[PDB]
Amino acid sequence: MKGILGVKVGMTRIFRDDRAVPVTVILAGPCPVVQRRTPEKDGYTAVQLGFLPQNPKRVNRPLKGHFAKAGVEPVRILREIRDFNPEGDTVTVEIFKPGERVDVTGTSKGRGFAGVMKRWNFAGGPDSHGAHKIHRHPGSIGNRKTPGRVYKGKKMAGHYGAERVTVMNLEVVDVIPEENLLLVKGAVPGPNGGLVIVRETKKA
Amino acid sequence: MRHLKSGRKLNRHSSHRLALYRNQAKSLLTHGRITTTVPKAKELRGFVDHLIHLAKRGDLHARRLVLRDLQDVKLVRKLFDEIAPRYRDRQGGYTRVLKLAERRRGDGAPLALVELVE
Amino acid sequence: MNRGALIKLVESRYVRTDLPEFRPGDTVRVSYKVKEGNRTRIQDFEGIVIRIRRNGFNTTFTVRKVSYGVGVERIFPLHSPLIQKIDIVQRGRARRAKLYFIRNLSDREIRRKLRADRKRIDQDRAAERAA
Amino acid sequence: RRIRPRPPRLPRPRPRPLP
Amino acid sequence: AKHPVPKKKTSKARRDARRSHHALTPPTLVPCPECKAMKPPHTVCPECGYYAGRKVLEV
Amino acid sequence: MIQPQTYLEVADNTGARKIMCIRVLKGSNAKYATVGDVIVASVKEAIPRGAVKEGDVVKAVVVRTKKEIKRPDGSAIRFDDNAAVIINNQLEPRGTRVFGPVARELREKGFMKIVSLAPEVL
RNA sequence: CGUGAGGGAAAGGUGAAAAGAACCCCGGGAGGGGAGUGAAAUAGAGCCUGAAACCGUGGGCUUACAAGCAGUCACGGCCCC
RNA sequence: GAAUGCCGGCAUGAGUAACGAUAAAGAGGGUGAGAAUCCCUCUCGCCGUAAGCCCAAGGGUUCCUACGCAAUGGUCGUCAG
RNA sequence: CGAUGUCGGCUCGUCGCAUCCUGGGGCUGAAGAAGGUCCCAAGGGUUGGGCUGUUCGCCCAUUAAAGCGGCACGCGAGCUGGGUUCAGAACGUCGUGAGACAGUUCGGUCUCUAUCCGCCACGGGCGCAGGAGGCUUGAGGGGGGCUCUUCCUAGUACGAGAGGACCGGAAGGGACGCACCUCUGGUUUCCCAGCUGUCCCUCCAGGGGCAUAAGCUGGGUAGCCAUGUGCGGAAGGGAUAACCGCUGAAAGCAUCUAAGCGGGAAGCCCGCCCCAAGAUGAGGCCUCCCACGGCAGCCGGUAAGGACCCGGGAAGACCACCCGGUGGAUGGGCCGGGGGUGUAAGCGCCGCGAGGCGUUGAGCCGACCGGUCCCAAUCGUCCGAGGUCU
Ligand SMILES: [Mg+2]
Ligand SMILES: [Mg+2]
Ligand SMILES: [Mg+2]
Ligand SMILES: [Mg+2]
Ligand SMILES: [Mg+2]
Ligand SMILES: [Mg+2]
Ligand SMILES: [Mg+2]
Ligand SMILES: [Mg+2]
Ligand SMILES: [Mg+2]
Ligand SMILES: [Mg+2]
Ligand SMILES: [Mg+2]
Ligand SMILES: [Mg+2]
Ligand SMILES: [Mg+2]
Ligand SMILES: [Mg+2]
Ligand SMILES: [Mg+2]
Ligand SMILES: [Mg+2]
Ligand SMILES: [Mg+2]
Ligand SMILES: [Mg+2]
Ligand SMILES: [Mg+2]
Ligand SMILES: [Mg+2]
Ligand SMILES: [Mg+2]
Ligand SMILES: [Mg+2]
Ligand SMILES: [Mg+2]
Ligand SMILES: [Mg+2]
Ligand SMILES: [Mg+2]
Ligand SMILES: [Mg+2]
Ligand SMILES: [Mg+2]
Ligand SMILES: [Mg+2]
Ligand SMILES: [Mg+2]
Ligand SMILES: [Mg+2]
Ligand SMILES: [Mg+2]
Ligand SMILES: [Mg+2]
Ligand SMILES: [Mg+2]
Ligand SMILES: [Mg+2]
Ligand SMILES: [Mg+2]
Ligand SMILES: [Mg+2]
Ligand SMILES: [Mg+2]
Ligand SMILES: [Mg+2]
Ligand SMILES: [Mg+2]
Ligand SMILES: [Mg+2]
Ligand SMILES: [Mg+2]
Ligand SMILES: [Mg+2]
Ligand SMILES: [Mg+2]
Ligand SMILES: [Mg+2]
Ligand SMILES: [Mg+2]
Ligand SMILES: [Mg+2]
Ligand SMILES: [Mg+2]
Ligand SMILES: [Mg+2]
Ligand SMILES: [Mg+2]
Ligand SMILES: [Mg+2]
Ligand SMILES: [Mg+2]
Ligand SMILES: [Mg+2]
Ligand SMILES: [Mg+2]
Ligand SMILES: [Mg+2]
Ligand SMILES: [Mg+2]
Ligand SMILES: [Mg+2]
Ligand SMILES: [Mg+2]
Ligand SMILES: [Mg+2]
Ligand SMILES: [Mg+2]
Ligand SMILES: [Mg+2]
Ligand SMILES: [Mg+2]
Ligand SMILES: [Mg+2]
Ligand SMILES: [Mg+2]
Ligand SMILES: [Mg+2]
Ligand SMILES: [Mg+2]
Ligand SMILES: [Mg+2]
Ligand SMILES: [Mg+2]
Ligand SMILES: [Mg+2]
Ligand SMILES: [Mg+2]
Ligand SMILES: [Mg+2]
Ligand SMILES: [Mg+2]
Ligand SMILES: [Mg+2]
Ligand SMILES: [Mg+2]
Ligand SMILES: [Mg+2]
Ligand SMILES: [Mg+2]
Ligand SMILES: [Mg+2]
Ligand SMILES: [Mg+2]
Ligand SMILES: [Mg+2]
Ligand SMILES: [Mg+2]
Ligand SMILES: [Mg+2]
Ligand SMILES: [Mg+2]
Ligand SMILES: [Mg+2]
Ligand SMILES: [Mg+2]
Ligand SMILES: [Mg+2]
Ligand SMILES: [Mg+2]
Ligand SMILES: [Mg+2]
Ligand SMILES: [Mg+2]
Ligand SMILES: [Mg+2]
Ligand SMILES: [Mg+2]
Ligand SMILES: [Mg+2]
Ligand SMILES: [Mg+2]
Ligand SMILES: [Mg+2]
Ligand SMILES: [Mg+2]
Ligand SMILES: [Mg+2]
Ligand SMILES: [Mg+2]
Ligand SMILES: [Mg+2]
Ligand SMILES: [Mg+2]
Ligand SMILES: [Mg+2]
Ligand SMILES: [Mg+2]
Ligand SMILES: [Mg+2]
Ligand SMILES: [Mg+2]
Ligand SMILES: [Mg+2]
Ligand SMILES: [Mg+2]
Ligand SMILES: [Mg+2]
Ligand SMILES: [Mg+2]
Ligand SMILES: [Mg+2]
Ligand SMILES: [Mg+2]
Ligand SMILES: [Mg+2]
Ligand SMILES: [Mg+2]
Ligand SMILES: [Mg+2]
Ligand SMILES: [Mg+2]
Ligand SMILES: [Mg+2]
Ligand SMILES: [Mg+2]
Ligand SMILES: [Mg+2]
Ligand SMILES: [Mg+2]
Ligand SMILES: [Mg+2]
Ligand SMILES: [Mg+2]
Ligand SMILES: [Mg+2]
Ligand SMILES: [Mg+2]
Ligand SMILES: [Mg+2]
Ligand SMILES: [Mg+2]
Ligand SMILES: [Mg+2]
Ligand SMILES: [Mg+2]
Ligand SMILES: [Mg+2]
Ligand SMILES: [Mg+2]
Ligand SMILES: [Mg+2]
Ligand SMILES: [Mg+2]
Ligand SMILES: [Mg+2]
Ligand SMILES: [Mg+2]
Ligand SMILES: [Mg+2]
Ligand SMILES: [Mg+2]
Ligand SMILES: [Mg+2]
Ligand SMILES: [Mg+2]
Ligand SMILES: [Mg+2]
Ligand SMILES: [Mg+2]
Ligand SMILES: [Mg+2]
Ligand SMILES: [Mg+2]
Ligand SMILES: [Mg+2]
Ligand SMILES: [Mg+2]
Ligand SMILES: [Mg+2]
Ligand SMILES: [Mg+2]
Ligand SMILES: [Mg+2]
Ligand SMILES: [Mg+2]
Ligand SMILES: [Mg+2]
Ligand SMILES: [Mg+2]
Ligand SMILES: [Mg+2]
Ligand SMILES: [Mg+2]
Ligand SMILES: [Mg+2]
Ligand SMILES: [Mg+2]
Ligand SMILES: [Mg+2]
Ligand SMILES: [Mg+2]
Ligand SMILES: [Mg+2]
Ligand SMILES: [Mg+2]
Ligand SMILES: [Mg+2]
Ligand SMILES: [Mg+2]
Ligand SMILES: [Mg+2]
Ligand SMILES: [Mg+2]
Ligand SMILES: [Mg+2]
Ligand SMILES: [Mg+2]
Ligand SMILES: [Mg+2]
Ligand SMILES: [Mg+2]
Ligand SMILES: [Mg+2]
Ligand SMILES: [Mg+2]
Ligand SMILES: [Mg+2]
Ligand SMILES: [Mg+2]
Ligand SMILES: [Zn+2]
Repeated sequence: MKGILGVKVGMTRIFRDDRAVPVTVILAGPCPVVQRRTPEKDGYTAVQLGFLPQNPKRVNRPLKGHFAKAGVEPVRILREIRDFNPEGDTVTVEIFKPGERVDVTGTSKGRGFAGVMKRWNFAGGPDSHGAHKIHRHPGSIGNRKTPGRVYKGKKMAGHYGAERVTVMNLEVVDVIPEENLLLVKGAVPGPNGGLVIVRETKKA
Repeated sequence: MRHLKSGRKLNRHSSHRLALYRNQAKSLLTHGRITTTVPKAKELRGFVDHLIHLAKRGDLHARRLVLRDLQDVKLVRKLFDEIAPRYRDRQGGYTRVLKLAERRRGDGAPLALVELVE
Repeated sequence: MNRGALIKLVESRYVRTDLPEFRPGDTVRVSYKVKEGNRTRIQDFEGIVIRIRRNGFNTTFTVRKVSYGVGVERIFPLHSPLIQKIDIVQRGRARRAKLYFIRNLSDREIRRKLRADRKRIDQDRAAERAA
Repeated sequence: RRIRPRPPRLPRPRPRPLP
Repeated sequence: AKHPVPKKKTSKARRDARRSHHALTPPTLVPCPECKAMKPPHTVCPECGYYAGRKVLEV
Repeated sequence: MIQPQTYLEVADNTGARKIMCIRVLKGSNAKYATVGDVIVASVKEAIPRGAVKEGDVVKAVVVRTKKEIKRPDGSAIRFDDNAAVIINNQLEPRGTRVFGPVARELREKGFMKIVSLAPEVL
């Protein structure tokens, strides 16, 4: 199980064998291992990875000390990859070849307080034919005296987005080791400049 | 939402908000320093800086441009003759906002000052 | 980090240069690589370009034509590998960027509206005169 | 599903003159 | 709509419990480097008229 | 994008001039038909003594749509009308000609007789 | 209040005596604190007595893993006499 | 101790709804214990078969000026019917 | 009966299984294909139309199927008001009449503010025996769960023929769901342009207001979007249902069972995605500070840290979260690029003139990719450990 931290930079399409293929460009590495989670010590198997150089004037002493035990330059983002033990002390885009498929995790764009039509694709009300002040309302939310309450998990309006989202089985289109670029076919959660995690796919 | 939207609404419709910036600009250029609520102040920075930069061009075009917002021919003269020269060697940032330490009694609004920079 | 540049970098290998400049109102002929069965070939779309939307590598243009009584419109990526060549068959002088309005005009009307761009036509003939 | 159509028990509420 | 109404008087306890968040927060104040008066940070001192070292306004 | 209640110009010499879609034959509940899709349609306008007549419920294949249709090369193509060719249950056109251009997509969808009979295939 | 006929309220008490608080202090005033009067000023005029609902300040005991007509019986802890 | 009792007082809902046409505001200068709200100036906006002007009903000092800001004014107030 | 609002529709569902489909079976008057019948199975799915207020039903076109029921004949402090309980009016019929009729007909006031429970979201407080910054384990919970057509096998097996497979393999779909904005296509309240009437600046020219809360019209970046794009349903492992067996007695035979074992469902467990240590059973790892002064308590200054305040943010109702705060590129300006609009003003020339041409892809120019300390994040303040007992 391999993986790398990265930032979503933007979208384009490229051409491949006379086909347009939309891609999301991801600036992937390079990620240094800063901690290795071992069974005997930690209970499981993973690698704490760093990403993006940080101004040491912003990094406190407990964090500074952590970085030092790995002999690693202060990084902005500290993140783990499960069941991953690369041989290097540094992880680069080269852990992926084109053609391979990957799962990508990001933080979805935040709709803030979303109504029930936008959140759960509800239908809302008529916009005429008598409809009274309920054009975007959720309608009924229950039965009557039996059960006399509202289900846990009832789809209602409220905050939506800004959450962890993992689109799955995305094709690696190309990789550019010289610039740490990853080209993934299709969409990737979250905004440009947003942090993302790219892992070996779990789909066969 | 509001994702990457730029520019306030200031609870005015389009033509009112436009009139607002103009009447604020005219005052700033008139007295060199005015006091307003902090948000209007921050929004005035850019509106006027453009007009000042245009007086720094001096060309008839720019004059007729600035005239659209400022409307007063004598004020535009002062802009071109007395004001714009001061900033010949300054690249943007002709205005500053400093926040006052007290609030309006009648509605507790935080105030700031907007002045033409030296 | 410069995300814009990073994009342009990815795009660079696919950017094309051999295509001629043109404007909406110009009558142009796109020579296009087309597959059918199972060989490929060239098919030419000759019509008036009524839109050019710009997004760097991602700009696309729209070419309009009537064929056998039915109007047809085609959209091409300005850097589509499938374009062999683009030939300027005529320069037209429009007064706006998008000419959707010619969709509702007779042949007479399109002509009086899109008079020949005598200026840019001269530039064309003044070019080609090459050493 | 009930077949014998069942009649209204209450009238449609109507307003009163308010004292 | 059918005119919702409270079903029971809120107890002395329950309303005061509502108001466990109503405490004001004291104005955040710093001393003015020039005249040593207390004033809110990032404002121009309304006691001496100084900010960022220079005199800015008539007090 | 065709749907029930849509009118279609019929681009052949079956005698039909207008047909109205009453169902799209693409699975159990397709909301729209595009080029190459087969629909069922009532004949709403037809000329005297045709092969088909006003009222006839027929099957036809969409050959031209006003909603531009996207191709894998990143190009698109759009038509000035929605048009169909009336066919029999074996995909074969009932007419003997087709008028005006047709979408190339018909070929990849096995409608070679129509593509052949078409003046142009854009 | 009602066009009108007509309907139709609420509202008493400083002290024996105004001796009804000069003057000073904060305040724009209201209000207060000193001074002064008085047997008494939480009798100060928003004045006899001044209950209760209701609101608040201080203090003792108590409470953020707990199930309720709020009590009652037992025991323990802490505080007070 | 109960009569959807009578009179009064005081709570709850609650710092909640709301503050009465979406014609619209900004700054400068005064006054003042206090100013988004009062006076002046400049900019802007609205009415203009009125949202201007005259008359009749009705209202009955509301008119003018000086002095005031406890209440009235849906906020404020130095302003005011 | 000091009121439990009543048909149908809409919205939003959830549940049952006497199962409509899809999955698994036995029997068949099962050749195959297609059916019939019963068993198991409630995971998901169960279309759009015409008529009628209709539920129901008939009908059209499809479909894998167009399941049946419960939830106050689910759901009017969610909506509707066509049905039906008011007052108006008329027809048939009944009554001498006033009027009346599970007979019909046209019309006919559906109430801004949610206290408590519950539900969706988000915080504040304390706790998890020192005080702190990170990174995690996953008890437990949620999400998802659909299906068709064609092709190959193969016109093979089967069949007199017509017709026509199992198993195995490949491609392409419909509806749905999550995310996304490169493309297609929207919006894009002042980004550009053209236009009318009027009034104004300053007479011409050039402009400004108003005609909407954009006067109107043609376009339109970022963003937010679907009609657009990517991706999901699985795979796989385990245990089972109906069912099918292996070995096998009681019962010298027989028996899937009494000992034992195997096979076997879209279902169950796990796997996938998301939440999650208030999981008070309060978990784990890496790193930081440290033996303070004074009288398991209190008081005071601090350490590491944090909060305040400030500039901001595809984060956001407030709060929260996140980034930045002069040893700085956080916003504002300014500069370059992008992008939009589509050749500004002025001048010169041609024309009686409306105009046209040139300078000119000019001028204007939100948000996008960046650069640059010109303007502003000045200066600071308060919190914050001494580590309970076996
Ligand atoms: Mg992440
Ligand atoms: Mg939605
Ligand atoms: Mg959604
Ligand atoms: Mg709708
Ligand atoms: Mg609907
Ligand atoms: Mg209504
Ligand atoms: Mg409503
Ligand atoms: Mg409405
Ligand atoms: Mg219950
Ligand atoms: Mg959220
Ligand atoms: Mg909005
Ligand atoms: Mg911004
Ligand atoms: Mg603006
Ligand atoms: Mg904004
Ligand atoms: Mg306003
Ligand atoms: Mg407001
Ligand atoms: Mg306007
Ligand atoms: Mg206006
Ligand atoms: Mg302040
Ligand atoms: Mg006020
Ligand atoms: Mg209502
Ligand atoms: Mg109490
Ligand atoms: Mg209390
Ligand atoms: Mg409460
Ligand atoms: Mg035709
Ligand atoms: Mg007929
Ligand atoms: Mg009277
Ligand atoms: Mg007395
Ligand atoms: Mg007396
Ligand atoms: Mg006194
Ligand atoms: Mg006094
Ligand atoms: Mg005495
Ligand atoms: Mg005495
Ligand atoms: Mg005595
Ligand atoms: Mg006293
Ligand atoms: Mg007493
Ligand atoms: Mg007494
Ligand atoms: Mg009293
Ligand atoms: Mg007495
Ligand atoms: Mg008393
Ligand atoms: Mg008293
Ligand atoms: Mg107390
Ligand atoms: Mg417990
Ligand atoms: Mg406890
Ligand atoms: Mg308890
Ligand atoms: Mg009890
Ligand atoms: Mg006991
Ligand atoms: Mg006791
Ligand atoms: Mg009694
Ligand atoms: Mg009583
Ligand atoms: Mg009562
Ligand atoms: Mg009552
Ligand atoms: Mg009472
Ligand atoms: Mg509040
Ligand atoms: Mg409330
Ligand atoms: Mg509220
Ligand atoms: Mg109210
Ligand atoms: Mg309010
Ligand atoms: Mg008002
Ligand atoms: Mg109102
Ligand atoms: Mg108002
Ligand atoms: Mg003023
Ligand atoms: Mg002033
Ligand atoms: Mg003043
Ligand atoms: Mg005064
Ligand atoms: Mg006002
Ligand atoms: Mg007039
Ligand atoms: Mg008029
Ligand atoms: Mg009167
Ligand atoms: Mg006066
Ligand atoms: Mg007053
Ligand atoms: Mg007062
Ligand atoms: Mg007075
Ligand atoms: Mg008042
Ligand atoms: Mg009032
Ligand atoms: Mg007067
Ligand atoms: Mg009853
Ligand atoms: Mg009751
Ligand atoms: Mg009632
Ligand atoms: Mg009731
Ligand atoms: Mg049965
Ligand atoms: Mg079945
Ligand atoms: Mg079956
Ligand atoms: Mg069977
Ligand atoms: Mg069979
Ligand atoms: Mg048979
Ligand atoms: Mg069963
Ligand atoms: Mg099921
Ligand atoms: Mg069901
Ligand atoms: Mg149906
Ligand atoms: Mg009809
Ligand atoms: Mg209909
Ligand atoms: Mg029906
Ligand atoms: Mg019926
Ligand atoms: Mg079928
Ligand atoms: Mg079937
Ligand atoms: Mg079938
Ligand atoms: Mg149901
Ligand atoms: Mg019901
Ligand atoms: Mg109901
Ligand atoms: Mg109802
Ligand atoms: Mg209800
Ligand atoms: Mg009705
Ligand atoms: Mg009605
Ligand atoms: Mg009725
Ligand atoms: Mg009736
Ligand atoms: Mg009779
Ligand atoms: Mg009836
Ligand atoms: Mg009846
Ligand atoms: Mg009747
Ligand atoms: Mg009517
Ligand atoms: Mg009726
Ligand atoms: Mg209702
Ligand atoms: Mg309302
Ligand atoms: Mg509440
Ligand atoms: Mg309750
Ligand atoms: Mg919390
Ligand atoms: Mg955790
Ligand atoms: Mg679990
Ligand atoms: Mg639990
Ligand atoms: Mg699960
Ligand atoms: Mg075959
Ligand atoms: Mg054969
Ligand atoms: Mg098979
Ligand atoms: Mg874009
Ligand atoms: Mg777009
Ligand atoms: Mg577009
Ligand atoms: Mg503008
Ligand atoms: Mg004009
Ligand atoms: Mg003129
Ligand atoms: Mg005007
Ligand atoms: Mg006007
Ligand atoms: Mg007007
Ligand atoms: Mg207006
Ligand atoms: Mg305009
Ligand atoms: Mg458009
Ligand atoms: Mg846009
Ligand atoms: Mg045996
Ligand atoms: Mg056994
Ligand atoms: Mg077994
Ligand atoms: Mg077996
Ligand atoms: Mg078994
Ligand atoms: Mg098994
Ligand atoms: Mg499946
Ligand atoms: Mg997590
Ligand atoms: Mg914990
Ligand atoms: Mg437990
Ligand atoms: Mg912990
Ligand atoms: Mg552990
Ligand atoms: Mg120690
Ligand atoms: Mg946001
Ligand atoms: Mg903010
Ligand atoms: Mg910070
Ligand atoms: Mg600082
Ligand atoms: Mg910056
Ligand atoms: Mg900048
Ligand atoms: Mg450009
Ligand atoms: Mg020109
Ligand atoms: Mg020019
Ligand atoms: Mg000119
Ligand atoms: Mg001349
Ligand atoms: Mg340009
Ligand atoms: Mg530019
Ligand atoms: Mg620098
Ligand atoms: Mg401290
Ligand atoms: Zn000072």
